Amino acid sequence: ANGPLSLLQTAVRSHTQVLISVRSGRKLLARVKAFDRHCNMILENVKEMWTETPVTNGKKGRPVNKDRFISKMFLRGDSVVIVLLS
Amino acid sequence: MKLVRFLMKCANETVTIELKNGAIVHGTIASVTPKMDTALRNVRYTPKGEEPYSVESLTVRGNTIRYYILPDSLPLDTLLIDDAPKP
Amino acid sequence: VNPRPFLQDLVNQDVIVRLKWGQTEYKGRLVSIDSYMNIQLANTEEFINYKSTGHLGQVLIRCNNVLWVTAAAGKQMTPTE
Amino acid sequence: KRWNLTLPQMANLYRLSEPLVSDVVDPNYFYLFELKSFLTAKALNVAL
Amino acid sequence: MTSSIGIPIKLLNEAQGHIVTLELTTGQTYRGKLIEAEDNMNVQLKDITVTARDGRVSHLEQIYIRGSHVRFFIVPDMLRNAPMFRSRNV
Amino acid sequence: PVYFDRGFMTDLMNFPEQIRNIALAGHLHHGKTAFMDMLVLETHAIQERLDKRTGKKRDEQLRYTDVHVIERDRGLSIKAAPMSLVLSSTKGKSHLFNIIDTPGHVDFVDEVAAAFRLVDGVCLVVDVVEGVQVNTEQIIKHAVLEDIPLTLIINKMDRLILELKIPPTDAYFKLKHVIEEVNTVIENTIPGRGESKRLSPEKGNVLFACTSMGWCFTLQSFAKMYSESYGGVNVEEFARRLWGDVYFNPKKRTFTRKPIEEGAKRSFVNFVMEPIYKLYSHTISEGPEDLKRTLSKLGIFLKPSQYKADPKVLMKLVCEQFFGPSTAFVDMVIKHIPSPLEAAEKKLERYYTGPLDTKIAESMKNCDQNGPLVVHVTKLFNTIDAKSFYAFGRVMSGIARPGADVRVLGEGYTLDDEEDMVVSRISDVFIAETRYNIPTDGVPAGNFVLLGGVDNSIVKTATIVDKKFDNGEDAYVFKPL
Amino acid sequence: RVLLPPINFLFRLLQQRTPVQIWLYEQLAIRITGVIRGFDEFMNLVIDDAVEIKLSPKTNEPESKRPLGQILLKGDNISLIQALSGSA
Amino acid sequence: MAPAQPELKKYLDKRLFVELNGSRRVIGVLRGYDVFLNIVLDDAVEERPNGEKVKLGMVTIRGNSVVILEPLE
Amino acid sequence: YINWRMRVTLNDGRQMTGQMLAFDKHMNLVLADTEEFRKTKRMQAKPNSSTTQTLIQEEKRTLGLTIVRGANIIALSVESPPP
Amino acid sequence: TVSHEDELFGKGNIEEPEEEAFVLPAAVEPFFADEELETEDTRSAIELWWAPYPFDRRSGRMVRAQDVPLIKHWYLEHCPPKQPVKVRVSYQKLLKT
Ligand SMILES: Nc1nc2c(ncn2[C@@H]2O[C@H](COP(=O)(O)OP(=O)(O)OP(=O)(O)O)[C@@H](O)[C@H]2O)c(=O)[nH]1
Ligand SMILES: [Mg+2]
Repeated sequence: ANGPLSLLQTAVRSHTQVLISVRSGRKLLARVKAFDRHCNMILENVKEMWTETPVTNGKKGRPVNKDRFISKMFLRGDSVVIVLLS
Repeated sequence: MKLVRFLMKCANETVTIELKNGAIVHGTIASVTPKMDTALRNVRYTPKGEEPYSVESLTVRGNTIRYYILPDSLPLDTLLIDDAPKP
Repeated sequence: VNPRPFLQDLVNQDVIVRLKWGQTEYKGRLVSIDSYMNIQLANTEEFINYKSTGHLGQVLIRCNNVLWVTAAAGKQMTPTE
Repeated sequence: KRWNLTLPQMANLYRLSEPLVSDVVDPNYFYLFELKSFLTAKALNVAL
Repeated sequence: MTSSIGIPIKLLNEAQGHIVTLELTTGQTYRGKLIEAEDNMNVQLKDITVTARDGRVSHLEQIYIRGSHVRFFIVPDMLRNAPMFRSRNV
Repeated sequence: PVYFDRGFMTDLMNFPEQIRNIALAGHLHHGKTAFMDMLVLETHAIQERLDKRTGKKRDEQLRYTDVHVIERDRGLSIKAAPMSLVLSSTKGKSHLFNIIDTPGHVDFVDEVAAAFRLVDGVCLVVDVVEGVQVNTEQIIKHAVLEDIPLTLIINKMDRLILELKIPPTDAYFKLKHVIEEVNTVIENTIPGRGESKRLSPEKGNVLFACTSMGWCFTLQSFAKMYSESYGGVNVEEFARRLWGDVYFNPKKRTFTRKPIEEGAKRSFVNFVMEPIYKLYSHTISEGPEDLKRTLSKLGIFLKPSQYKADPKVLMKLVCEQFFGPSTAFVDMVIKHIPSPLEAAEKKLERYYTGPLDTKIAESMKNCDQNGPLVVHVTKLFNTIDAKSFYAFGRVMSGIARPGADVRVLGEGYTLDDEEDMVVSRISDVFIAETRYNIPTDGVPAGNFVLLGGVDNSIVKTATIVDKKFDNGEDAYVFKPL
Repeated sequence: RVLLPPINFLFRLLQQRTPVQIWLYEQLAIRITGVIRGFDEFMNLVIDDAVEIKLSPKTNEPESKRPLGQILLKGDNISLIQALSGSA
Repeated sequence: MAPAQPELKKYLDKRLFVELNGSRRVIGVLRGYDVFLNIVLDDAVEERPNGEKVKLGMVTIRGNSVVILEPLE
Repeated sequence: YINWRMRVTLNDGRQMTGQMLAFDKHMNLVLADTEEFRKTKRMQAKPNSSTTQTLIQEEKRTLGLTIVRGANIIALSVESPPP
Repeated sequence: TVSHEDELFGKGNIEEPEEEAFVLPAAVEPFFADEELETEDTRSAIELWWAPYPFDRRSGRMVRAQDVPLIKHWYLEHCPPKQPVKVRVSYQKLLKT
């Protein structure tokens, strides 16, 4: 309501896209469907991208950004580095 | 509102579990604890790059999970009703 | 100065968020704070390794991923020699 | 077939029974005046 | 709702005075006589022969180890037959 | 049926760190057999068959270790009575207690003396009403002169509430009078050395018990239950501030020597005796609804059919809900009475006739399980048909095993005179519980043993050693009683 | 013998205005030097005149100085607090 | 239930060895503790893997940084 | 599910199998007759083949009665019914 | 040689030393502090505690009317002093029965 989590409520009240950086080094782009005080959120229309360096024949290749589309998302709170309300 | 009750309401669903260390679990949910640990059946487990193995049941303890992928046919809006009593 | 009044005195003013990994800092205006002192902060712009990485906007920062937060009243964040 | 009574009821019944209730509290009152000693004296053909 | 001490912590309280072997998450292994134990798994030991994965064999006396930094104890077999493992019929 | 595992108890004998060998001694009818009854009813599932009992027989004391027909008919103990029980401490660690219940009549004090040879410590049971009596003085004097560690059990506390009907301050003065009487006799036995062997509740070697209602506590356990009920309380400091001329000031919350606050009570009266007095008064004085609410205010909950029980049965249920098990007695014996190692060193110093620098004396000093067998037999118990005797003694070295070739050595055995010696054969090992015998294939060092087939050469006491010591060594006898 | 609570030590540092040295939580080369301004029951440290010290990875000498000023440091990152006894 | 005080009563006025995460060592006489075992010491000396001594004075150590205690005597 | 014979995955990838006896609210397991199972990815290079064989070799250890903390548990798996 | 009171305070202090100054937590109260030591039914409760059977009970089974001997304890107890010979002989014959 009046705390920081209200922006997630503002994410609920507007259904806007949100960019989430996670402690695994990956990034999420999703619309916030539900949240709580414990920052456990449920998301819809989810597109998750990350960066990996493929090692081909023992040589470290260039970093490639790839992605995956997930319809329904249950992201757990403590792994989130940071949340950006776009 | 606590999301553990929403974990209670989404039982008997074939989900995919991504853990805090990196292993992947998949299968249909048997039950979930009020401390958000969950026991699951018809389990396939993939570790970091070695061969996956399938077991009939697996009780994964929830402080080491990263996230879930639920079935896309799950009616989230029907589960969003608050059945807990008002204090 | 007690910590909760200290961060209550830094509401809606120029603040630096020194995060906990990756050598990341944020510059902006501390909008709101709870009893767990999570951060809702607006007009965020982000530096990594003391070089600019860019503006983001309205940002929720969880306090467990943060080294510390300070006031930015006339403070330069270039690496001093 | 079964009874249970409260403290005021048992107190009242005990107070009403004082013509016909024993006032002996110590079992040591019955030293050598009990069934075992009577049977022992019967065995020895003596009388307490 | 009084905080009932768990059966594992009860078994750890049974294990004091015996010889236990502790494996920590910080890499150390101790074999020693468990002198003192707490409800939050802080343990004071005596004999403590030391064994790590890098081969740190050493011997010394008296140690305090906190319960957050440990992985698991190994306790004698006879403690399996403790009275806590028999179901009290209620 | 018992509430522990007998295999677990046999595992517990292979550990002479946590074993305690104690004798319960005191004046006639002061409550030693009732203390044993409390421990038995804690450890044995026999309350079910005691509740199937009607008439005057259901009002009888259990008296588990009184098994002689003389003991049953006379209503007093005439023989020593051993048991081995698994008892839990406050922290939850189970220990093996080997406890001998001695008689309290003066004529049978020799049995006490036999028990005093085999035990590491003596729990002296003193009735709070009669206080120290002539047999209490005799037992105190003998246990002090033989340098046996001593603890105090003040029994029959309910009398102070139910028989004397004195206020709790005067109950404190009666308790302090009995404690100082015990300490006076201890000091009169050894003049000048009574400070080292002093019994006082703040030292933790004094236990307050009511054995008819089956409860006991120390000041440490009562401060412990205060800490359990509230939290943040330091048990040892609160316990040592619960005795003496120490008064609690409730607005200042401070313990002083004089009542600097108006209406301040003594700390032992304020925190201990008045809760017990109020517990007794409200249990026996209130109806089922008032008692149910009163006990619910302290978290004490009985079964709904038990609130209309008879006042003695109801009082026993309320007491076992309030005080709990006998963990305070276990704590007192663990803290103030030595293991068989220390008491074995003292025993070999005091009652052994051979040299102490030899290998068998080192096996007896260290309570070595793998050494050669040495047992000091001081008691003989007749069988059910009374044709033969079992030899009751203490395995001090080796393991007593069935079918073992042994030499029984009489009191007159020496090196130059091997006349008083008989080669005999151990047939079956027993753990004695004084109403049943647990058949065992082994009892290690520092424990109590009941052997069969080695009784014939024993007159009063004996020393049972192996047929041959593997180091080629001569054997000696223990001193007579 | 009298016990010293750590919160009593922090209060003594606050009333004495003694500068302190704070190690970061398994950042072995990174410390904070500053005079204490405030603390709470979670020992979150409001610090004044604080400078960040980065130690050398080879011999652990101070390499860089980063003056930062007044900082509320989170309580979960303190490893050790050294009372810097000034030469008076 | 609130956490009880840890059993550090034997270690009062004793020179102790403290092994901390990051393999740090702190050698110093004990001064006091709390119900969480944040530990305050006097005459503190820091020890690194190279084997040198650092003087600290009297210090405090966070409980979660505390891994191992060890009595020298 | 008390006394059911179970296998436990440890934080460092190790396995802890055997007869479980107890558990509490913190998911700490009392586990009897325990066998610790360790996996190491060895590069077994044969003298005749240039390709180093990648094999996850298995090594055993016995412990007996064990007590594992819930802060280092990952997952709980069924091994076998009690014998 | 040293007292328990002259170990807690110190000789004639009549106070805990303020450097140690042990204080209980404010929540700590005696177990039945609000409740009274007695009740108006407590004298009767203790009096009934020592009453002969069945008056020391509060529950039981009902017996036949002819199974209640009202005056049996008269001749199970010692006879009163200064009886006639006939009364004493009757007491002894009821004892014999
Ligand atoms: N009021 C009261 N009476 C008790 C208590 N404990 C035991 N008694 C009574 O005191 C008598 C003691 O008998 P025992 O149990 O044989 O006492 P003892 O200590 O073994 O004495 P000995 O027979 O000489 O061995 C019994 O008749 C009990 O009814 C008690 O806690 N309170
Ligand atoms: Mg007896």
